[PDB]
Amino acid sequence: MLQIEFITDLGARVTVNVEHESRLLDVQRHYGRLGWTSGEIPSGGYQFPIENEADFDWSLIGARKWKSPEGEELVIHRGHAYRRRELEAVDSRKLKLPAAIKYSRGAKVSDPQHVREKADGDIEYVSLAIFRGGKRQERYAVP
Amino acid sequence: TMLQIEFITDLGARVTVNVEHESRLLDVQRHYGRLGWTSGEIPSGGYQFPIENEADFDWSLIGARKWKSPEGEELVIHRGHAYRRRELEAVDSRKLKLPAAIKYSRGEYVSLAIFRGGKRQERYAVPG
Amino acid sequence: MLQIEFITDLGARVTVNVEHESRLLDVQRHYGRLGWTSGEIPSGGYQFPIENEADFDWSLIGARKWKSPEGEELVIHRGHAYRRIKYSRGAVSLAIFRGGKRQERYAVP
Amino acid sequence: MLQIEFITDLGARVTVNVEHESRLLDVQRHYGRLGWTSGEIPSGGYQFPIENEADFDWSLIGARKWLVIHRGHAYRRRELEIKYSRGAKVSDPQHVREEYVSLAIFRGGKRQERYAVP
Amino acid sequence: MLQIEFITDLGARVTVNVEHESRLLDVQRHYGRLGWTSGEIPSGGYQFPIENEADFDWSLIGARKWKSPEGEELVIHRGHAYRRRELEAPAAIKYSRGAKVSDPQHVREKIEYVSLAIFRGGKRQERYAVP
DNA sequence: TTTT
DNA sequence: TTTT
Repeated sequence: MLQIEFITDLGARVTVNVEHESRLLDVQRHYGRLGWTSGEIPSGGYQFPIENEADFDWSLIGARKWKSPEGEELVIHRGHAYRRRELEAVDSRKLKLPAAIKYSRGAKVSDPQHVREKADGDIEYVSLAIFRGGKRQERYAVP
Repeated sequence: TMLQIEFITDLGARVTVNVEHESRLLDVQRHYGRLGWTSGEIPSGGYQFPIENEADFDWSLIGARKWKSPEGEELVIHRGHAYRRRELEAVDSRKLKLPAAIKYSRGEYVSLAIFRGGKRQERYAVPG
Repeated sequence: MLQIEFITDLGARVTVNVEHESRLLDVQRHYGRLGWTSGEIPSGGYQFPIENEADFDWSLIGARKWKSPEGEELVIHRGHAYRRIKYSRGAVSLAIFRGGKRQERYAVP
Repeated sequence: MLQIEFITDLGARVTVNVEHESRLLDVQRHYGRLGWTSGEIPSGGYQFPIENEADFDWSLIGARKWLVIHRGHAYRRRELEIKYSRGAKVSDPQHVREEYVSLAIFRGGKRQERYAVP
Repeated sequence: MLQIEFITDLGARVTVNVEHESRLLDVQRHYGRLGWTSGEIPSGGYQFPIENEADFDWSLIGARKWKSPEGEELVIHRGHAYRRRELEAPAAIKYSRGAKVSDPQHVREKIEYVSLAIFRGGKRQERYAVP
């Protein structure tokens, strides 16, 4: 018997009961499709396997995909638009990382300091999700 | 299969209420919202609603109350504060493409709600 | 049922069950008498009608009133003293009584 | 009929059931002895009556005597003609930094029986 | 009958039921092994006795060890990597990462570091080790 | 449905 | 099949 705390699309603080733990993600999906979110966006965005990027179920984190005119695939999340960006592989010693897909947006004046991120060569940003390495998990994909 | 909604009452108390099903969730928010109870915070920039929901928006949904003076002055009360209604024309400039809007704000400066674009959603309206 | 969250006089975070909504204020008065508070003081202070000041039930916000026989009215809340319609101190007001329409349930019963 | 939210010695956010309002301070002592705390230390430290400094049950606020340890910090007894405090570390916020940081200050009031060791 | 609030591996705010207080650590290890965390890292990082360092149960705090391809011992916690640092004089072992613009000033230690945990002094507690 |  |  689990409980999960949500923030509705109206910003209301709501708690749902979950009969069995195994149903947790399906419940996040169910309320996430309505724009409901649980928790804050993790430091540097949610981190997922690269192989989950192309068919990721954005409703899992209360987000949705929208394709703009002039052909551009955006992610909307709590009233913010996030853009799909490429991150190059990292190469040095001692850190080697494969390339990544980053969904992110400019930091606005109303963004608190703990959600901001800064890398050299560009201005600060706020990241929603980073798809890098790992191994595909079916639970992240649209059913 | 019950839900719970956490409110801040008119006395600022932190109070939690039970809800039978997600169906009657908006009913409960209307109910306590008519009492001036609120749940959660005002998002930076104000709540964002469709322009077509403005005329008959249910202010109790966010614990607000709309008042209209004999002279037709529209004010909204929310957590003891008065917010005024302003109509904003569309903007087309080098950085902006903003459709027309109605905004409720006060001015410490703060915006409570902005009605702009989007599609009308029936659930936001005063029922009946 | 309902629940109400308090900070006790010792800082403890305690949640009290309430069997029926009609008695919420009574529960607030009960723990309010002990110096327990629920939630935070709104920025600018609480806002109450000016017509409620005289016999406002300070226990509702976990406060108590103090009147000196010398003629001084004070309000104690979370160990701070708010001089006296606005009740404020020097760090900030606790509550302001101005305008509005008088509400019966606020008054000391 | 009552619940209390603790931060355990490991930092876990844990909620405990309590029989009646009268059993509250004891539940606080019980978990306090394990170093669990409930809520925050108020600005300037907690406030207690000077006559309670004698037999004060430190377990009430998750503290222990060795000095007095609370959330892994050591506070020392100081006489002022009894405040407990410690020098401010580099990991302490600008708030609470009074630089020093106080846990408890004993001044005035009437000796409450509930505050002392039973 | 205790309850513990977790932040899951997906960021969800979730509350779990625990039968007896005695079984609490076992519940923390269980979900901690999936990356679930409870509460925040205290400033300066968790404090443990140095005799618990060698076989500390990292799952207790939602963490896991990993030896990277550069052969450096990491602890992964909430997506972040913390490096092991042997310090000598009071000697201690720190698990630290580089500070970021999102890290408040009081969390930083001085290049600026932020520590997950610190093993120093104290007396070895068996509950902290891998069962 | 929506889409900074 | 892992992170700055």
